[PDB]
Amino acid sequence: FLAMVDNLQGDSGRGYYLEMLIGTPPQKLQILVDTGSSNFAVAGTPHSYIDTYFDTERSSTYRSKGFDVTVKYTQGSWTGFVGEDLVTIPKGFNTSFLVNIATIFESENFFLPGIKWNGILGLAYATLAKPSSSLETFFDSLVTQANIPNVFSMQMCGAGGGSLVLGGIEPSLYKGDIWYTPIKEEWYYQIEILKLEIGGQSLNLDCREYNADKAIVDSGTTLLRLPQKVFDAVVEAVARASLIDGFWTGSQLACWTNSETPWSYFPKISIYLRDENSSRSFRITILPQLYIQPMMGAGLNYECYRFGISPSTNALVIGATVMEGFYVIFDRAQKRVGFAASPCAEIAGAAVSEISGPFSTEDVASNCVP
Amino acid sequence: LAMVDNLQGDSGRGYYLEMLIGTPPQKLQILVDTGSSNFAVAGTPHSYIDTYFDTERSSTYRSKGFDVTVKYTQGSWTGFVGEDLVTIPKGFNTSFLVNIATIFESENFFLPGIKWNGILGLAYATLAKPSSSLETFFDSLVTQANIPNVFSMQMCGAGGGSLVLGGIEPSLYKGDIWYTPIKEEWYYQIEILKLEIGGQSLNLDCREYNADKAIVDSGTTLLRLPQKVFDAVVEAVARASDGFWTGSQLACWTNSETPWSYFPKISIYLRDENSSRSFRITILPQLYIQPMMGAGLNYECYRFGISPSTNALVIGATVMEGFYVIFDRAQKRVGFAASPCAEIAGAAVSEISGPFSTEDVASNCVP
Amino acid sequence: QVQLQESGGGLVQPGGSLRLSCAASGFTFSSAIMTWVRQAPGKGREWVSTIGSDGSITTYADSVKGRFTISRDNARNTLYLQMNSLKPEDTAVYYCTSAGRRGPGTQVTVSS
Amino acid sequence: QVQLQESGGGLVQPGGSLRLSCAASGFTFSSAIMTWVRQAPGKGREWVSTIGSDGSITTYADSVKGRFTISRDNARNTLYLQMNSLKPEDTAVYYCTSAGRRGPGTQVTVSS
Ligand SMILES: CCOc1ccc(C(=O)Nc2ccc(F)c([C@@]3(C)N=C(N)OCC3(F)F)c2)nc1
Ligand SMILES: CCOc1ccc(C(=O)Nc2ccc(F)c([C@@]3(C)N=C(N)OCC3(F)F)c2)nc1
Repeated sequence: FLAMVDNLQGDSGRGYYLEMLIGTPPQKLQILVDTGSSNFAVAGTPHSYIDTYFDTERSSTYRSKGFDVTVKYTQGSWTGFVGEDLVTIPKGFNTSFLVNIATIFESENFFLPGIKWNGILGLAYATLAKPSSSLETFFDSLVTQANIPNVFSMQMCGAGGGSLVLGGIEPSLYKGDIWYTPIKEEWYYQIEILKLEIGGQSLNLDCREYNADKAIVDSGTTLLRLPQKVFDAVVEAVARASLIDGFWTGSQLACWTNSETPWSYFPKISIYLRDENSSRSFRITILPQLYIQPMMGAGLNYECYRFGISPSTNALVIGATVMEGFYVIFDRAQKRVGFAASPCAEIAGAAVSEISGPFSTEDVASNCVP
Repeated sequence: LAMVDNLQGDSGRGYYLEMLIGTPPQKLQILVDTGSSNFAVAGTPHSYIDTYFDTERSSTYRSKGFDVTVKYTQGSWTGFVGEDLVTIPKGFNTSFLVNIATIFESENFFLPGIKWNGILGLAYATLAKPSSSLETFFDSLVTQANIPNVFSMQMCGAGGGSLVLGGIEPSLYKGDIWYTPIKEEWYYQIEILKLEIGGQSLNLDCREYNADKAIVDSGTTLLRLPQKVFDAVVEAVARASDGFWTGSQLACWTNSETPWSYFPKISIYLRDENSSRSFRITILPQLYIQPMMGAGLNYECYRFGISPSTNALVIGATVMEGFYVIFDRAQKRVGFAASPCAEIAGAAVSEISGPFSTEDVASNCVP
Repeated sequence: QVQLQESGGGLVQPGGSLRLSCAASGFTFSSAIMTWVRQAPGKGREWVSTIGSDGSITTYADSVKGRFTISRDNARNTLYLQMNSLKPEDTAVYYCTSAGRRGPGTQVTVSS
Repeated sequence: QVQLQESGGGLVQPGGSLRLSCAASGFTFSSAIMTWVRQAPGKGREWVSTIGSDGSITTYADSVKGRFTISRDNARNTLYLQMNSLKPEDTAVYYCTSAGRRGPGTQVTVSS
């Protein structure tokens, strides 16, 4: 449990991943933590941009279900044999649990170059598992077989590794209070966004623009992804508050010298969320360090920077641009997502996010979700 | 085959030479600059360097009793001027007495993430500060070691290097060396006749290239172009294929967006020693559309490796890393040759060919 | 869509013996992992035993090892738990579970 | 504007002695590293000796060591070369040098 502290490697750019031991004798793989899907899938054959894969023929305990699954996504896909084997987690657990696994033998645009993970642990709900919700997820297997609570928490520590805590909340990963918001639906970790504000001022938008058709906490998405219309109204407000075009679309990076200190000039971005006691809301904030994102890291007198927010067609995705700011509690048992100020989320001593509350839920619907 | 790979560094943070100064010897790392003429090293600690030359620990150091300040656009350095024995471990048995300036006060000189803590000006006497009578390092070395008055350098930074002091090393090039005359002994000033973009000439009088000088400078990262020339070059380049141009922004492209294959060659024509003839040096997109992150992802972000200047066409790193370049002060000339270590993946990133007739151009392109 | 009904529970004396069944309908039982968990009055949810889809891989809680045997008959959409050497501490509701779903339970009660 | 003029060259027998002088005008001689180089007919220049600005650091080509003494008299803007135990192979033109620039030279001849 406190053994789970610092169990993830990686960053907010290339993803955070967990070591996992699979089969008998154990094969050691690097599995991305992804709260936006629900399958457990690993490389099953050598690939160009991976070092190692799970060989099912060297596992004495592997058994095949005799069918295979394909998962499609916007750019790319992955097909895999569905089977079952024993897994252990070196950081957290003394024993082993019998889980479903998809061994990928064919994919398009799945394993990309300079990526250190060779598989993916979907930690969302049964409903988004392929090929059907009746394929037990890893987290429902572990919860059941290890007698832990139906809660996990995650802390990302690469703004400017991480801890993934399976079966509770570890106090030394946060400071202050945990504020919780309701899970609105159990497929993605869907929550209700009430209000966005840039630099102390609100965007002229209905609260339902934000949750179109869903605001989700996704560890398997790099950026804060906003529906096109929200995206456009955020950009217009950020530009107005300071310095800046292709920079907004992710097709160019703006370079500034050290002393032109870029961060001083952009505004805070605050996301208002409904408290469990509905008359109230709280506010999670990120500052410029998380969303104006240094890309070179060479420690020269300049840096070039990506805008870590991007348009989505129909999804508001609270990915790593925001999650890096907080400790995040996926409390499935109580149907709620917690957020707390994260100690590791400060660049040169300064905190790069904030959390605050409570505020009143007047001036916004009883309910902001379709 | 002695001074072959004696340089460290890269086409962005500079190529530097290892040097031992004083008695007992102190080891410094000194940037090779063919566009200035002082030998200057950090003399005190400074927050962005690991070491410096402490003149009080050298029993052979003598002070001249005066200092110097040198200004450039964005900064300056001030140093005490003295004299001490130096050796270049990769290249030389004995030590030679040279002038050294010890920097105790500078601005914007040592910068974060630099690996060198001194500068070796290999240009001519005329540019030495505080006057041309401050014997330059290469004039000392030439005189005291009995070598020919020639050096040559190969940068392998594209995608270390060699500085050969007193000649030319066959293994550092392939094909023929072409020589263009040195027009004036100050900078290494040479006579550009024609710029071609993706095989089309710019509409420019050849004097535009040599206002007010065209020079070869291992101390400048970018190919730097007078504004008028740089306006033609951007327009021509962007035709053949805005923050990017100014170096304000980087352009990111995925690797199947294959961005190098959609930009033109840039050719620079220089006069042969035979004045009725010229040869051309050419760079490809690889050299002037530069990958900035080297993070090994499925996309790269790039800066344009050309920049405007006010008073000079500076043939900096980004052309030099294409070729082996011979600075043959003896016969007043600069040699260029294709450089084998200029290949990405095994792909050539540069070209040399000739001769072509100079009928088409004036007989002197320098105003 | 996981529907399940356990039975076979009842009241037995220590050293007693029961066979619990779990019948499934509506999902692909013969391709699902299946597990038994028990739950005493105000004690914790306690995992009992898990069986892979074809029956060859069974794992067990220390507390029931050597006493209980998990097994399934894929052709009849049914899971089993052979419960021997029953002692009062085994008293509880036994639930079969798969993919986050469970049956209503069967009451097993061991007393002298 | 480095301006230099050598003298004291002449014809001597093997075993003999000469003192060369080099007079400087129009540059900062009392601040200059100063060098002597020599050239016999159609052979390359041969470095002889270098002296630092105050006279305390002097260096010598192996070929002249213990036989020639370099020195300077700053207040007179003059470089010297004391040359003892001359031999036929010291026959050459001698030139004083600094910062790229040399004087016309002085002819030394050592013959039977
Ligand atoms: C810290 C965030 O940084 C990251 C960097 C890369 C990645 C990454 O590769 N994610 C990733 C790769 C393939 C993939 F298929 C997925 C899926 C299943 N998960 C989510 N949520 O959205 C896209 C997706 F449905 F396809 C994610 N993730 C996070
Ligand atoms: C190979 C290119 O990479 C490089 C990176 C940095 C540098 C570099 O710093 N050059 C550099 C730094 C300070 C400086 F003072 C100088 C001087 C004297 N020399 C030249 N020619 O131009 C500017 C200058 F007159 F000021 C050069 N050079 C090359």
